[PDB]
Amino acid sequence: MTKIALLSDIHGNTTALEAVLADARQLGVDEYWLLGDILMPGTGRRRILDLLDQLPITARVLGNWEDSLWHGVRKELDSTRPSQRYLLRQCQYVLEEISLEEIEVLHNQPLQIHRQFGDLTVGISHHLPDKNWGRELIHTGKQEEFDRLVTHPPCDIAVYGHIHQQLLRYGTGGQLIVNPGSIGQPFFLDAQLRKDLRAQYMILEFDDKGLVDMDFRRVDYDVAAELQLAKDLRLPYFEVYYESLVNGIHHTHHQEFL
Amino acid sequence: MTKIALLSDIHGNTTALEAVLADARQLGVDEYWLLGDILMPGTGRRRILDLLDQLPITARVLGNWEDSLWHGVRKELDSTRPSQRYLLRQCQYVLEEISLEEIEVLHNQPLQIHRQFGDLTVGISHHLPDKNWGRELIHTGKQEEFDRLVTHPPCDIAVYGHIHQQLLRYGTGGQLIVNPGSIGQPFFLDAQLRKDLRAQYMILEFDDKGLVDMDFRRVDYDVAAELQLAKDLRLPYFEVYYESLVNGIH
Ligand SMILES: [Fe+3]
Ligand SMILES: [Fe+3]
Ligand SMILES: [Mn+2]
Ligand SMILES: [Mn+2]
Repeated sequence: MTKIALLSDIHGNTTALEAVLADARQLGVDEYWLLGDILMPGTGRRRILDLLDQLPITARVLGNWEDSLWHGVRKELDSTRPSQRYLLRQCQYVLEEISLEEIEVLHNQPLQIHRQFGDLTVGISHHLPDKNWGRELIHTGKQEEFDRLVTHPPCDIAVYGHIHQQLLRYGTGGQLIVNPGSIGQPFFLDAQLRKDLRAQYMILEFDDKGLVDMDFRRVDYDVAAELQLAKDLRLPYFEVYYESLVNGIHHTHHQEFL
Repeated sequence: MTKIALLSDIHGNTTALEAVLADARQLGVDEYWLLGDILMPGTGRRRILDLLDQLPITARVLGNWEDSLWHGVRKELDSTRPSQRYLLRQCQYVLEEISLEEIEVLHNQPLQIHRQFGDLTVGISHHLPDKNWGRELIHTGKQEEFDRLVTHPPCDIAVYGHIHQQLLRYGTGGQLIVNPGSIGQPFFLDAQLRKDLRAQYMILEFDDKGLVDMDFRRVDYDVAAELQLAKDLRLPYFEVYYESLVNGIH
């Protein structure tokens, strides 16, 4: 069998990623799939690329924040929107440690990929197969949008990230649709669930008979340490970051994730 | 931390249920939640009840197949309707081992209950809070209907069974909605997923911080042995049971 960790929406959250990788290592994970949104608005730059480099990452797709980073260091962002001025500052922060060539590598990733496990075809994308941004696939998204994940082209299981919520539901034709949630910026609309902001990821396990396990995991990490790191590093918008990690609130005029 | 196994839609599948329970034991499960649809149209009768009796069952709700059994043994079914003829024959098979008193106990179970883990409230029902049958919460179900699980009364996480598919989705207000799928009659609309008819169930784990794990599991079981059991015990509609366990068509 093959045990796969889905890593999504790290968003530069160094301590959360380190904790998730420690959890996956102890589970004997065989490979990693990277669903995108790797850097920003969190602390990690070189550290995150270094940590990912040590992994057997066998599948990687492009997140909207990779496009944002690329346009951001090319000064191609719309200055008139408050969220884009926030983003510009996060891009400058990243550029301090990450080279333009490395950002080119981040940008040059496919939107959608496919992998085969026996009888099963798995589709993989950050959001929609042809569109890594937007609100189409949120918790209340239209069924016809979900169906885009698993038809034209077809697959039996689709995995996506982007919305920062864990998920297991279906295409109209019964195809599985799963989401690991977010390692670094987990999102909850429910106030009681929002009290627990541990990292989200998931494990897929395939064997000779098919998909044997879908484990939606939560991983504790030292939030105090991540926040102290953000101070020490002069991370822009410390209070926005604090809010995201401690109270789980995100903002249209800051992150504008969706 | 507390580790809870959710058991649903056993539908008399003795061998599947034994394999799931062995899996849960090996995982060190602390308690079991039983979501209903215990007997029929599978092999198991006394053995299923004995298996369940050994379990620390901390939550239990009424499935529609419990009502169907109760109605069946009350001589209310009309065999001129094919679905009722089928059901009546399954009830006859159950009655060979299971007493009316035991059926009473199966039938006397609440439709919806709630359980508390620190800050989190969990709602539990077979299908809808006040309706354990129907198609409201199928995979393409209306959001309005899903929201019924987590509002009036409220909960933060709702668990249900009945549709025989594993699920993790949300109420409009972000409340979790989960489904372990079916132990004895796993259901797939997708023809490729249907090539794997291992038992379905799930584990929830709660700790001091909240909900730490939702593990949607598949458990291998000896289908041949279950079908051989069906032959030896003279189970009605063998060909229908065969198709359900081998090909997954209903
Ligand atoms: Fe993201
Ligand atoms: Fe059922
Ligand atoms: Mn995204
Ligand atoms: Mn049912």
